[PDB]
Amino acid sequence: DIAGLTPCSESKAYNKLERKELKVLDKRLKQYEPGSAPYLALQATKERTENRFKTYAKQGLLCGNDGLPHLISDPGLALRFNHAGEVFIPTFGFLYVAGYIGHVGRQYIILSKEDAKPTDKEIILDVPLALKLAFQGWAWPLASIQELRNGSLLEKDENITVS
Amino acid sequence: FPKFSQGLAQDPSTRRIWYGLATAHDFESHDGMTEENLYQKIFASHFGQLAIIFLWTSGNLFHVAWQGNFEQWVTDPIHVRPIAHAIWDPHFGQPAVEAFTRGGASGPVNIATSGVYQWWYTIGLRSNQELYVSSVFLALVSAVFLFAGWLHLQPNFQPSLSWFKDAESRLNHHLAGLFGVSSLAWTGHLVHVAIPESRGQHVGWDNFLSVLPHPQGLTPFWSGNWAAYAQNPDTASHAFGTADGSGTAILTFLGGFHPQTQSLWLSDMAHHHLAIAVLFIVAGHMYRTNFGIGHRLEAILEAHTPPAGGLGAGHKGLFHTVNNSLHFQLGLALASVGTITSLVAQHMYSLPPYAYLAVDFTTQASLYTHHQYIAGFIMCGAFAHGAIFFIRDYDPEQNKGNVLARVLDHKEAIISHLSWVSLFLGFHTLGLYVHNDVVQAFGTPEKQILIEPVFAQWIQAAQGKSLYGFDLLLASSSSPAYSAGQSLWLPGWLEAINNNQNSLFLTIGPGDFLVHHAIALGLHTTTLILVKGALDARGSKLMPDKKDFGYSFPCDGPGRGGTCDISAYDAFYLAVFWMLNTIGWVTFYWHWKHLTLWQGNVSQFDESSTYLMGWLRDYLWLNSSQLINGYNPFGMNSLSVWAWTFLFGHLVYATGFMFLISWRGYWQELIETLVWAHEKTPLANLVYWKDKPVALSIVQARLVGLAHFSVGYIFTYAAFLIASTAGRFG
Amino acid sequence: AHVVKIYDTCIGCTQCVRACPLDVLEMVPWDGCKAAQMASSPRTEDCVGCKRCETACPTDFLSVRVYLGNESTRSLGLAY
Amino acid sequence: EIGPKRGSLVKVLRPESYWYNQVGKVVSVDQSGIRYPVVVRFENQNYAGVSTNNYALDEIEEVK
Amino acid sequence: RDFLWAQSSQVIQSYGSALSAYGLMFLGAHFVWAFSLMFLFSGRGYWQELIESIVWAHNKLRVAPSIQPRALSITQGRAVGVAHYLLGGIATTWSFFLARIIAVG
Amino acid sequence: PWKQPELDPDTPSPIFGGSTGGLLRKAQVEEFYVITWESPKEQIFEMPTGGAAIMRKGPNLLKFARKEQCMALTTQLRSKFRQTPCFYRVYADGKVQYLHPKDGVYPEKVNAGRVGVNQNMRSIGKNVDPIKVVKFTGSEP
Amino acid sequence: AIISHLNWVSIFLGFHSFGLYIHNDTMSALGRPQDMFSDTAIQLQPVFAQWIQNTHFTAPQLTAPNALAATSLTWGGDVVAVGGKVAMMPIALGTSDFLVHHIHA
Ligand code: CLA
Ligand code: CLA
Ligand code: CLA
Ligand code: CLA
Ligand code: CLA
Ligand SMILES: CC1=C(/C=C/C(C)=C\C=C/C(C)=C/C=C/C=C(C)/C=C\C=C(C)\C=C\C2=C(C)CCCC2(C)C)C(C)(C)CCC1
Ligand SMILES: CC1=C(C/C=C(\C)CCC[C@H](C)CCC[C@H](C)CCCC(C)C)C(=O)c2ccccc2C1=O
Ligand code: SF4
Ligand code: SF4
Ligand code: SF4
Repeated sequence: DIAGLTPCSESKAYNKLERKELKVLDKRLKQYEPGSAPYLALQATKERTENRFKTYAKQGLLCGNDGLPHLISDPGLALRFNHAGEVFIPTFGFLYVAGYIGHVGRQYIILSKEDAKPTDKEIILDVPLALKLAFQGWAWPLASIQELRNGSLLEKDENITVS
Repeated sequence: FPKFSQGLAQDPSTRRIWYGLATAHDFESHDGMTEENLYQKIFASHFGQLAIIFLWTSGNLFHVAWQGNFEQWVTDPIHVRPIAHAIWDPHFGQPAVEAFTRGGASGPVNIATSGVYQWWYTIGLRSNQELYVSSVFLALVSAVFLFAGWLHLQPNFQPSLSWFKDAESRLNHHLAGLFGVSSLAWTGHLVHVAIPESRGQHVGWDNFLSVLPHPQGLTPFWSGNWAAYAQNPDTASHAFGTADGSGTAILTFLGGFHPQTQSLWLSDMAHHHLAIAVLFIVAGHMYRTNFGIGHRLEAILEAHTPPAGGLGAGHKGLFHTVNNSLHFQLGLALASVGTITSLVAQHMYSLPPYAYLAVDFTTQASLYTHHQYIAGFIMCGAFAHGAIFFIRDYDPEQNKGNVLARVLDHKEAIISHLSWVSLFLGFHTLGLYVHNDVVQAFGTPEKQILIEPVFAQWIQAAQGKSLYGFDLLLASSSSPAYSAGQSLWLPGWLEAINNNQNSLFLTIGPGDFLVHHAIALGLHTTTLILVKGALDARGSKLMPDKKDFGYSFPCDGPGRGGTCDISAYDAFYLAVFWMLNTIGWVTFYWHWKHLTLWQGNVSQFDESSTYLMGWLRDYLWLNSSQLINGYNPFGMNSLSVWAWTFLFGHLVYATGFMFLISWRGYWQELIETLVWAHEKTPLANLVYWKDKPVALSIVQARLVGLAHFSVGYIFTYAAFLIASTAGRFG
Repeated sequence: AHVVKIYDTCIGCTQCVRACPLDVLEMVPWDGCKAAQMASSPRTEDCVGCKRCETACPTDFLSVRVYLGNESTRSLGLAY
Repeated sequence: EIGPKRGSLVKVLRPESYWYNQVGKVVSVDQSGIRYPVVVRFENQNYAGVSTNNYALDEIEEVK
Repeated sequence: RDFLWAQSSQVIQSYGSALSAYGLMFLGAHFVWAFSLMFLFSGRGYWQELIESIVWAHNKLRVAPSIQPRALSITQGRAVGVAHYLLGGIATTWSFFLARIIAVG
Repeated sequence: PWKQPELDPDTPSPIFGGSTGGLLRKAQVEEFYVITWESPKEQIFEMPTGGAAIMRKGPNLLKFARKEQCMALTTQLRSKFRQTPCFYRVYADGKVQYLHPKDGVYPEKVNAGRVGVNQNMRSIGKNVDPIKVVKFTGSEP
Repeated sequence: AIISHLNWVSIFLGFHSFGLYIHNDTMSALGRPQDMFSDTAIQLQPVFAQWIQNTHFTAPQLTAPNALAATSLTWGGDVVAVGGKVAMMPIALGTSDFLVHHIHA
C-alpha cells in the first residue's frame, strides 16, 4: 500500500457499500413476482453489481476511508506497487488513437489541396480516399518521426504574420 | 464642465457628464499636457490616497472605541462577539432593535468580521483610551499628507523631471528606510511593548524608558552572547495575558503555534522582522548614488546578453523603456502586489498570526475571500496597464532585437499553446465531473474516476506529515534535514502539521485533486484572454492599426464580417467574468472544506466533492437555510440584513444583463420617442433640458453592466459566507 | 467633428462616394491611378461616423478610414 | 517590360495585407508610371470578400 | 424560500431513483443557460482574432482547411445566445416541475 | 452649377396629411434642411419620416431636421423616378446654404474645378507610432 | 404617440406593481409587518373578479335556467374528490392574486 490507503478487499466501508446497494434491489425485488420480466431485470442488475465489486477488489485497487477506489498517477509508484493499468497504461492507449486522427486528417488535407477546388472536397468528401488513409494509419508514429527527421513536417516562415 | 478637455465640453449631450468622470485621472490624454507636469500631478495625487487610508483607519479605531466592546472582549475573547459600529435607522421596528441588540451594548449594533480586535489585542492594546489617542494620531498624519500634495505642487517645492528619473536613489532609500527601518522599528515595538503586555507587564509612554525588555539589557548585544535572549522561552501552559507560564526571552526560534492561542509565537515574529531589516538595509546599499561605489542599473541590463543569441540583443534598450514608461512600471507593481495579496490569504489561514483568530470562523473566511478577490482585480490591472504600454509607450526601433520584440514577434505560438492548455484542462475537468455526476445517478458510486493527488501528498510527507506513509527525508528521523533544525523549529512544526484539527496542510483526497485542476483551467484561460489583448493591441489582421485608434474604442464597423469587441479594453472586459469565476471556485473550495472541518464531519467533503450535485446539494442548498429564514412571515432574526442583501446581490447581478445583452440602438430610438412627448405635452414643454438626452455609449454600457454584474457577484456571496458561518457558529 | 483620411491606394471605384448618405465624400482628378480619379473629404463636419464608406473600399486594406473623435449635434444624428 | 511576367506567381511583402508571406498569380502589370501597378489575384478571400489587390514592385518578391 | 428553496428538495434528492434524469437535466439546463452568456456579452471581433493565432499552428503543421474559418456573424451570435438561453431557462422548470409533482409533494 | 439656385420659400408642397416624425424645437432654434425637386406628373412616394405622400406636378418642397433625411429621399428619387433634387440648409438667423450638388455635378462624377482635401500621399499603415506624437494630438495627420 | 403613451404605462405598472413587492420586503425586514400589503393588512382585493365569480356561480338559477349546474367549480360550489384526491375546488382570490394578475399586465 501507499499514501495511507487500504486495499479495497480489506476495507470495511467497501463491503458496507456493497451490502447497501444490494439491499436497495432486494427491497425493490419484493414487489414483483418471481417469473416476471421486472424480476429478471433486477436480478441481472444484482448479478452485475456483485461482479463490479469483486473485480475491482481482485485488481489490487486502493480504497480510502470513504470506501471508494482511488487511482495513482506517478508511473514510479504505479510500477513499484503494481497499479499501472489505472492511469499509466490508459495514457498510451489514448495517444495512439489521438495521433491516428491527426495523421489521417493531416493527410487528407494535404492531398486534396494538391488538386483543383479543394474547398469542395471538405464539404463533399472523397470517401474512397478517406477510407484508404483511415486503414493506412495503423503505424502513424513511424511516419511522424520519418517526416520530422526528414523535415517535411513543418513550414518555414512562409506563414502570415500580423505586424 | 471638463476644463482638462475642451473636446468634451463642446459636446451638448449627456455624454459630456459621463466621459468627464471616467477620463478625469487620465492625465496623459489631457489638453496642454507635458511630461514634467504629468509626474508632478501624480506625485501630488499619490499623497491623497495616503490621506484616505490613514483616515479610514482612524475611523475604525474611533467607531470601535466609542461604540465597541474592546475592554469586554479581552477578558473573554472566545465567547464574546466583537462589535464594529452601532446602528441608527429610524425606519426600524421594535422587533429589529431587540434582535440587533445582541451585543452587550444598549442599542443595536453590527458584529465585526474584519479581525481588528484580534490584531490590536496582539500588539499590546488593552484599553479604549489607547485607541482614542491613536485615532487622533493618524488624522494628524492624514492632514500632513494633504498639506504636502498641495505644498509639493507650488511654484517652489516643485520637483524636476530628473529627480523623478533617479532610480538608483529611490531603491536605496526605499529598500533601506521604508522597508528595513520600518521592519526594524516594528521589532522594537514587539520587544519593548507587546511581549511585556503578553506577560502581564504594562509598558507605555510613561514607563518604556525605565522598564527593560530583558533583565541583562544590551550587554549581551555588545559582548556577542546573542543567545542569551533565547534562554527561557514561554512555556506551553501560558495564558496570553497573564504572567502565568511566562519567560524572559525576546528573540526565539521555537516554531509552531502557541497552545492556548492557536497562533504564532510573538518572540518568533519579533525575531522575524529583525532579520528582514538586515537584508533590506544591505540590499539598500547596492546601487550607485552620488558616490563612487555602487551598481548601475543600465550597466547590468546591457551585460546580461547571452553570447550564442538565444535572446538576440538581450535586455538591451530596456532601461529607457521602463524608466520612461509609467504603464510598464505600473504593470510590474500590480503584478507583484496582486501575487503578494494572494500569499497573505494563503499563508494566514494556515499560519494564524493573531490571537484567537482560528476560533473566529467567520473572520477567517471574510479576510481570505477579501484578499483573494482583490488579488484578481489587481492582477487584471497589471495586464491591462501592460497592454497600454504597447500602444502608447512602445518604440520598436529602439527596442529592436531585444527580448521584448522577440516575444511580440512569435505571439501566435504563445496564444496557441495557452489555448491548448485551457482546452485540455477544461475538457478533462468537465468530463471527470460529468462522468461522476451520471454514474452516481445510476446508483453505482464505485465506478467514479477518483485519482489521488500523489505529487502533493509527496510534499506534505517531505514536510512532516506522516499520514501518507511515503517516509520522505523530513518525515524520516535518519535524514540530515530532520537532524538539522531538530533543536530549532521541528518539534513545534511537526506537532502542528500532524495535528488534523488545524488548517496547516490539510489532508488531501481525490476531491481536492479535481478542484485544483479546475482552478488551473481558470488561471490559464484568464491569462490567455489578457495576454491576447496585450500582444494584439498594436495590430491584428482584422485591424492592422489598432495603435492609431487607442486602447478603448466601440468597433471598426460591421465590415470585414464584423469587428465588435476587438479592442484591448474588450479583452480586459471579458477576463473579469473569468476572474470572478476563477476566484469563485477557489473560494467555494476554501469554505466547504473548512466547514466540514469545523463541523467535525470531514467525510462530507471527501465523498460528495467528487460530483457536482454535491456542491449544489450539500454546500449551496443546505447552508442557505438559516440565511433564507432571516425574515419569515412569523418573525425575524438577526440575519434579516443578510437575506435582504442576499437578494440585493441577486438583483444587481441581473440588472447588468440588460446593459450586456440589450445594446444601444434599441434605446436611442426609444429616447427619441420620449423627447417627442416632452415637447408635445402642453405644460411640460415649457421646461427644457440644458444638455440633450442620449443613450449610453457602447463602451460605457460594457463598463456599467460589468459593475452591476460584479457587485451582485460579491454582495450575494458575502451575505452567504457570513450568514452560513455565523448562524451555525461552526 | 470626425476625421476622414484617404490614402495612396485609392483606385477610383467611387463606391465610397455612392455609399456615404451625408455627401461627405467627392471625387477629384489625380494622376496616380488608371481611372485618373481620387476621392476627397472636404466636408467632414457633416460626417455621422456611420463607417459605411470603409465597407465599400474593395482594396486589400482600406484606402479610406473614419477615425472617430469628438462628437457634435450633426455627428450624433440628433433631429432634436 | 517594367515588372514581373504575366501569369507568374509572386510573394507579397506588405505587413498590412491579409496576404502577407503568401503567394498569388500576377493578373497584369501597368507600365505607365503608376505607384501600385502590379495586379495580383489569390484564391483565398480576405475578410471582406475580395480576392484581388494592386501591389507595388518593391512589395512583391519571387515565390518561396 | 417557499417555492424555490422548498420544492427543489425532490429534484436534488433524485439521485438513486427513477427521477434521476430530472436531477441531471436540472443541472444540464443551468450549463446551457450560462453558456449563452458568452455569445450575448461578447462580440465577433475578439473571436476572429483568436482564430488567426490558431490558424498559425494549423498552418505551421501543413494541416489547414481550404474553407477558411470565420467567427459567427453578429446576428447569428445574438440568435445563438437567446436559443441556448431560452433552452436552459425552460428546461430547468421542466425538471423542477415533473420531479416535484411526480413525487407528489 | 452655372450658378447656385437661390431658395424659393413659397412653392407648393406635396399632399401629406401629417405625422409625428416632423420637426421639433431644434429646428426653430438651431437649423433645418429643405429639399426641392421638379416632377413631370403626380406620383406617390415614401417619406423618410412617416408614410406615403403624393407629389405635385411642378416644383415641390419639404422641410426636414436632418441632412440624412434629405439625402435618403434623393437616393429614392434618383433611382425610382430618375429626378435631380437639390437641398439647402437654413439656420435660425435666416441664412441659407446650398449643400449637396455644390459644384452642380453629383459627387460620384469627377469635375475639373474640384480640389483635393484630406489626401495623404502614403499607404494605409506606413505611419508613425503614437509614441512619436505622445504629447500632442494626432498620429494620422 | 403610440410608443410614448405605452412607455408611460410600463413605468406606471413596474413602479406600482413591482414596487409593492419591495415595500413588503423592506417592511418585513425592518419589523413592521403591519404595514405590508396582505390579508391581515392594507388589503387590495380584486372586487371586479370576485363579483364575476359569484355571477357565473349563481347563473343556473336566473340567467341559464335549464343549466343543471355551473360551467366549473372554480367559480363556487363544493369539492369533487376522486381516489382520495380533489379534482377541482373553488379558487379564492385575495391580495396576493391582485398583485400577480397586475404583474402579468
Ligand atoms: C485533422 C484535423 C485537425 C488536426 C490534425 C488538428 C490539430 C491540432 N489542433 Mg485543431 N481543430 C480542428 C481540427 C484539427 N486540429 C477542428 C475541426 C477544429 C474546430 C473545432 C479545431 C479547433 C482547434 C482549437 C481551438 C485548437 C486546436 C489546436 C490544435 C493543435 C493542438 C491539438 C489540439 O488540442 O487541438 C484541439 C482538438 C480539437 C478541438 C478536436 C478537433 C475535432 C476532431 C476530434 C478533429 C477533427 C478531425 C476531422 C474532422 C476528421 C477528418 C478526417 C478525414 C479523413 C475525413 C494541433 C496541432 C489547439 C492549438 O492551437 O494548438 C496549440 C487549439 O487551441 N484545434
Ligand atoms: C496604484 C493604483 C493605480 C493607479 C495609480 C492607477 C492610475 C490610473 N489608471 Mg488604473 N487600475 C488599477 C490601479 C491603478 N490605476 C487597477 C488595480 C486596475 C484594475 C481594476 C486598473 C484599471 C484601469 C483601467 C482599465 C483604466 C485605468 C486608467 C487609469 C488612469 C486614470 C483613469 C481615471 O481617471 O479614471 C477615473 C475613473 C473613475 C472616477 C470611475 C471609477 C468608478 C468605479 C469603477 C465605480 C466603483 C463602484 C462603486 C463606487 C461601488 C459603490 C458601492 C455602492 C453599493 C454604494 C490612471 C493612469 C484608465 C486609463 O489609463 O485610460 C487610458 C483606464 O482605462 N486603470
Ligand atoms: C514601527 C514602529 C512603531 C509603531 C507602529 C508603534 C505603534 C504604537 N506604539 Mg510604539 N514604539 C516604537 C515603535 C513603534 N510603535 C519604538 C521603537 C519604541 C521604543 C521607544 C516604542 C515605544 C512605545 C511606548 C512606550 C508606547 C508606544 C505606544 C504605541 C501605540 C500608540 C501610539 C500612538 O497612539 O501614537 C502616539 C504618538 C506619540 C505620543 C508621539 C510619537 C512621536 C514619534 C517620534 C513621531 C513619529 C511620526 C512618524 C514620522 C509618522 C510617519 C509620517 C511622517 C511622514 C511624518 C501604537 C500601537 C503606546 C501604547 O500605548 O502602546 C501600547 C506607548 O505607551 N510605543
Ligand atoms: C432564478 C433563481 C436563482 C438565480 C437566477 C440565482 C443566481 C445566482 N446565485 Mg443563487 N440561489 C437561489 C436561486 C437563484 N440564484 C436559491 C433558491 C438559493 C437557495 C435559497 C440560492 C442560493 C445561492 C447562494 C448561497 C449563492 C448564490 C449565488 C448566485 C450567483 C452566482 C452566479 C455565478 O455565476 O457565480 C459563479 C458560479 C459558479 C462558481 C458555479 C456554481 C456552483 C458550482 C457547481 C461549484 C463548482 C466549483 C468547483 C470548482 C467545480 C467547478 C469546476 C468546473 C471546471 C467543473 C448568481 C447570480 C452565489 C453568489 O452570491 O455569487 C457569488 C452564492 O454564493 N445563490
Ligand atoms: C432585476 C433586473 C432588472 C431591473 C431592475 C429592470 C428594470 C427595468 N427594465 Mg429591464 N431587463 C432586464 C432586467 C431588469 N430590468 C434584463 C437583464 C434585460 C435583458 C433582456 C431586460 C431588458 C429590458 C428592456 C428592453 C426594457 C426594460 C425595461 C425596464 C424598465 C421598465 C420600467 C419600470 O418598470 O421601471 C420601474 C422601476 C423599477 C422596476 C425599479 C424597482 C425598484 C424600486 C421600485 C426602486 C426604488 C427607488 C428608491 C426608492 C430610490 C432610492 C434613491 C437613492 C439614491 C437614495 C425598468 C427600469 C423597459 C424600459 O426601460 O422602458 C420602459 C425596456 O423596454 N428591460
Ligand atoms: C503584458 C505586460 C507585462 C506583463 C506583466 C505580468 C502580468 C507579469 C507576470 C507575472 C507574475 C505576477 C509572476 C509571479 C511569479 C512568481 C514566480 C514565478 C515564482 C517562483 C518560484 C521560485 C523560484 C520558488 C522557489 C521556492 C522557494 C523560494 C523555497 C521553497 C520552494 C520554492 C520552489 C517554493 C509587463 C507589465 C510586465 C510589461 C509589458 C506589458
Ligand atoms: C437602460 C440603458 C440605457 C439608458 C439608461 C439611462 C439613461 C439611465 C441613466 C440615467 C439615470 C437617471 C441615472 C440613475 C441614477 C443612478 C441610479 C445613480 C447614479 C449615481 C452616479 C451619479 C454616481 C443606456 O443608455 C444603455 C446604453 C448602452 C447599453 C445599455 C443601456 C441600457 O441598458
Ligand atoms: S459594436 Fe455595435 S455597431 Fe459596432 S460592429 Fe458591434 S454591433 Fe455593430
Ligand atoms: S472606395 Fe477606396 S478604392 Fe474606391 S475610390 Fe474610394 S478610396 Fe479609392
Ligand atoms: S463616416 Fe459615414 S457619413 Fe462619414 S464619410 Fe464615412 S460613410 Fe460617409
